[PDB]
Amino acid sequence: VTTYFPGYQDFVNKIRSTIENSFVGWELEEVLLLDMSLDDGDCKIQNQ
Amino acid sequence: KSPPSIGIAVILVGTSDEVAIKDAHEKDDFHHLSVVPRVELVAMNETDPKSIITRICDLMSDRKIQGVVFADDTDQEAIAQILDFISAQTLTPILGIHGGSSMIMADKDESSMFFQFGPSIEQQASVMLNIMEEYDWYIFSIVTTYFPGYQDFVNKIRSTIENSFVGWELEEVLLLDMSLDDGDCKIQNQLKKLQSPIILLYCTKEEATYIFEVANSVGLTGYGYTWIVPSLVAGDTDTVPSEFPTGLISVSYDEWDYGLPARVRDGIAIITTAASDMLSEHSFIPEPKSSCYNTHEKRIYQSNMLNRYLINVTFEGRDLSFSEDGYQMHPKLVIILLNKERKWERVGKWKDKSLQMKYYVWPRMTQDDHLSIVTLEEAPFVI
Amino acid sequence: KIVNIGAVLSTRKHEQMFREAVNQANKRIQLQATSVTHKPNAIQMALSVCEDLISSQVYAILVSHTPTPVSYTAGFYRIPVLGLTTRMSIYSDKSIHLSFLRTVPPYSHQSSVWFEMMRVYNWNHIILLVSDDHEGRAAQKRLETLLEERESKAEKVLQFDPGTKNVTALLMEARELEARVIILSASEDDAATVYRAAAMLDMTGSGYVWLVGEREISGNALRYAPDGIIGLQLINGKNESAHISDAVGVVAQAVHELLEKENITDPPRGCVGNTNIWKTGPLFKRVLMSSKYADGVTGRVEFNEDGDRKFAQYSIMNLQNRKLVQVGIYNGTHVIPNDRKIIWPGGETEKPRGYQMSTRLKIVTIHQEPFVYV
Amino acid sequence: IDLLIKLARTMQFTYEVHLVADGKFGTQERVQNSNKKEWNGMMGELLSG
Ligand SMILES: *[C@@H]1O[C@H](CO)[C@@H](O[C@@H]2O[C@H](CO)[C@@H](O[C@@H]3O[C@H](CO[C@H]4O[C@H](CO)[C@@H](O)[C@H](O[C@H]5O[C@H](CO)[C@@H](O)[C@H](O)[C@@H]5O)[C@@H]4O)[C@@H](O)[C@H](O[C@H]4O[C@H](CO)[C@@H](O)[C@H](O)[C@@H]4O)[C@@H]3O)[C@H](O)[C@H]2NC(C)=O)[C@H](O)[C@H]1NC(C)=O
Ligand SMILES: *[C@@H]1O[C@H](CO)[C@@H](O[C@@H]2O[C@H](CO)[C@@H](O[C@@H]3O[C@H](CO[C@H]4O[C@H](CO)[C@@H](O)[C@H](O)[C@@H]4O)[C@@H](O)[C@H](O)[C@@H]3O)[C@H](O)[C@H]2NC(C)=O)[C@H](O)[C@H]1NC(C)=O
Ligand SMILES: C[C@@H]([C@H](O)c1ccc(O)cc1)N1CCC(Cc2ccccc2)CC1
Ligand SMILES: *[C@@H]1O[C@H](CO)[C@@H](O)[C@H](O)[C@H]1NC(C)=O
Ligand SMILES: *[C@@H]1O[C@H](CO)[C@@H](O)[C@H](O)[C@H]1NC(C)=O
Ligand SMILES: *[C@@H]1O[C@H](CO)[C@@H](O)[C@H](O)[C@H]1NC(C)=O
Ligand SMILES: *[C@@H]1O[C@H](CO)[C@@H](O)[C@H](O)[C@H]1NC(C)=O
Ligand SMILES: [W+6]
Ligand SMILES: [W+6]
Ligand SMILES: [W+6]
Ligand SMILES: [W+6]
Repeated sequence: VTTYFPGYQDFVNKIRSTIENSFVGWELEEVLLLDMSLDDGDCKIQNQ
Repeated sequence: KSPPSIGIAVILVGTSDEVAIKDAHEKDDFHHLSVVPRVELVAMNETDPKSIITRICDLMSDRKIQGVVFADDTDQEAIAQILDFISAQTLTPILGIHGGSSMIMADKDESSMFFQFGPSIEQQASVMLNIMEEYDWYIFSIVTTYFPGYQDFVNKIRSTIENSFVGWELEEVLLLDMSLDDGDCKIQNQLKKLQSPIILLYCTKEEATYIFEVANSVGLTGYGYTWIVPSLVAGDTDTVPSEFPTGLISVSYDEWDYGLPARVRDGIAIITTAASDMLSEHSFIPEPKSSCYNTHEKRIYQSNMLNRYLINVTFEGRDLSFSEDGYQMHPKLVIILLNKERKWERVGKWKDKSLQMKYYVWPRMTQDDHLSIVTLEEAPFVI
Repeated sequence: KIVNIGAVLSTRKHEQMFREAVNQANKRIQLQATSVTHKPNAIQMALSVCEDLISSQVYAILVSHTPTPVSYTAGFYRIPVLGLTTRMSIYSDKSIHLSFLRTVPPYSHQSSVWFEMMRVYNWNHIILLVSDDHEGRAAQKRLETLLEERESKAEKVLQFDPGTKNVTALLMEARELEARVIILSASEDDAATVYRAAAMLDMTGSGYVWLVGEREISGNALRYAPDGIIGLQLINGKNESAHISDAVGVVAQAVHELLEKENITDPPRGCVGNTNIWKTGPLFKRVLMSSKYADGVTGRVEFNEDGDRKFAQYSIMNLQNRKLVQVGIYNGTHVIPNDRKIIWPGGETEKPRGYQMSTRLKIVTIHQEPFVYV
Repeated sequence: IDLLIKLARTMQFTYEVHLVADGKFGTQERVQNSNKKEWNGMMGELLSG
């Protein structure tokens, strides 16, 4: 789970490429992106 | 002295042709009954509990109202429930023939004598499943509220599915709570848990507007999603909410072929035939209560026997009989579809356990996600 | 800013109690008390609800001991009803009673104690006897729920037609089973009929345990109730005044929390010509359902998902020498046995074992080719 | 049968052997009305007492 805070792409990609090049049974089930620039009255964040 | 006259109060609410109604209820004089109906039409503006109770009780205090034929132009099931309550407390035969009073009410009172001119929830559900068979819509989900009858609905669907060799796929069953508010976005999530292309929605029209609104907010009202609803959802075909999705299939009453004066006449015929069948099997008729204030004292003197004669009325070659739960045994149903013009159009008919649809292939919008594919019979590739 | 609370109570005295509770709520927007007493019948009761209460725009209606017409009428508008003394399970059905809460638990929740009592005594095999009405079925469903929240099982469930005076068949149906622990749910007069038949059927002596609720040890049902029976009584369950006090505190708290919000509309006034629900009704209801009052006269008042009071406390009562004796209490989740010893229905004072295995076991088989030749 | 004799030998109990009222073993099926799950067969007799 990340927000739009700078770095989040570096983070997710670092994970994805550490995983990809490994002989280990890693399993990334979900990657969420949360928009903290909007209000959360539509409960989007909650549903994520 | 003389053939006894029973008091049948015909209550009409809203715009209604009293002339045509009285001309179709007094013309055909019936002499095949052991009793003659004394029809007395009464009008009423409001449909609140106090107004209905007061009007009916006063109608029973003034004249000897043996039966009460009720009709309205609204879409309030609460009317039918109130009528069931009155019919339970006063043990007075009440017939909801049109409007919200005709909207089905499940689990009526034990001593209720309130019958409705409408199909049962189980029967409507069965018709829905039959429609899903006619167009091979095997994969579907069900969304019901806490409205009385959701249990009977879902259980009917399940019972029909289990004992069938048809590959039914009941993905999700949602139980939306309308008793509380929806600020926690619970309903939104429940509806978001829907995956099926066909959704069976069971609730009130007022609730249906909200549910359709939320579903539209999620994205379940557009093309690729077909909603099917009972009668109490659509209701008045001349009143369509903006929240209702275009392509909404619904099972309703054949209001075109079954007019309001015909409904009044049939109800009067039911009460009269019941009274006659009782006066020829026990030689007496329950005395009409002239007060709603003393229905607790003369409770041991009042009976619930007319039901066994009200549940079984054959008139003019038509079987206008009811059921123990308080619904019509053999109702003439009509399958209507909401078009792009936001109007209800008859696209099917249900009669005598037979389903006759208008179109062979269901008219879906030829989008860029729908293709027509041809194949040739060749074993084992195409068997 | 004036928020009316309504109430249908037993007497003018309890009316004055309601009034004083409301006055106190004001002391502790300002509330005004409006109340009436019960009408002689359901129609007059509904009409009274409209003309006397809803006519004053009540946000809620307290109801004491047939609340049904009040629940229906108020629910028409989605005006919440707070039952002060009704325990019937039918008011827990959201389908029928849309906006009904109560400061007492329904009879059927006694099953939880029964369940805890089975834990309190390691009864793994039990016979259930229920009346074939709504309350009986509610109790059955609820106990089967408690039994199948932890693998526990019902050896049999018996149902009887209410008003049946000879229940010998059913009890003979219960004699044939192994389990000697017997649980009963029935009205007063039916409790009486079962107790009578049971005794005549000699099921009240050594070996048998009888576990029951409140209705089955009340009034006339006590006159013929066997000795050593274990039963329950809802603590404070009959003090209308206390429940009025607490209901008024909870409703005042809920009113103020509700008015802590925005876009609050007033409830409907007169009935005549009004057919739309109170728009703020479901939210006010949500507020009551989730209200919390820690310092209540009757203990800790909270509501569960059905709007039934939760965390109720029960006295566990034992009939000793035809006298009702308190042998314990049920708190929230745990049974507490007091210094007074339980005298069981049967021989000695030792806790019986409801698992008397029969010497004759009817073995069943089917004609199979290599195993069972017939 | 011999196995039942062995069980009766190990654990002392009197037995009243009988056959199934039908011809099946024990499978769950729907009721005639109200859709109620009811087992039919040997288990249908075992659950009914
Ligand atoms: C309270 O509850 C107790 C139960 O503990 C009651 O005792 C029970 O009473 C019933 C009724 O008398 C006893 O009867 C069993 O009844 C059936 C069916 O029929 C009876 O009812 C018929 C109408 O439905 C009626 O036509 C029958 O009469 C004809 O046939 C008999 C012969 O069967 C004949 O003698 C008559 O002259 C009639 O021609 C009959 O009255 C019956 O078939 C049962 O029988 C078999 O099994 C018994 C042994 O169980 C055996 O003795 C019989 O010969 C037969 O093989 C049986 O009689 C029932 O037995 C009673 N149960 C007990 C435990 O005593 C009690 O009456 C209730 N009292 C009150 C005040 O409520
Ligand atoms: C109503 O009276 C009840 C008395 O029967 C009260 O229940 C008791 O509450 C006390 C206080 O918490 C408990 O004592 C503590 O128990 C905890 C939990 O350990 C036990 O339970 C866990 C599972 O939750 C289990 O794994 C353990 O093996 C224990 O059995 C301990 O951690 C503490 O050290 C301490 O012992 C009692 O155990 C408990 N009694 C029973 C029978 O449950 C209840 O709190 C009262 N209610 C109110 C509102 O006061
Ligand atoms: C409980 C609701 C209803 O069942 C319901 C509505 C919406 C739901 O989502 C779920 C349920 N009713 C109860 C009875 C009320 C009528 C009434 C009033 C006074 C006397 C007799 C009868 C009208 C509304
Ligand atoms: C209400 O009823 C009265 C007579 O009963 C009628 O005059 C009046 O027009 C009605 N109200 C409306 C809005 O039509
Ligand atoms: C209904 O009426 C018909 C008319 O003859 C009769 O034959 C039938 O028995 C009636 N049904 C019941 C259940 O009484
Ligand atoms: C309520 O009644 C009970 C008696 O069972 C007792 O607590 C007292 O009499 C009353 N309590 C209050 C606070 O009035
Ligand atoms: C409350 O807000 C809603 C909009 O979501 C709307 O009904 C209106 O703005 C407010 N209601 C009233 C009665 O002002
Ligand atoms: W002040
Ligand atoms: W002040
Ligand atoms: W002040
Ligand atoms: W001031």
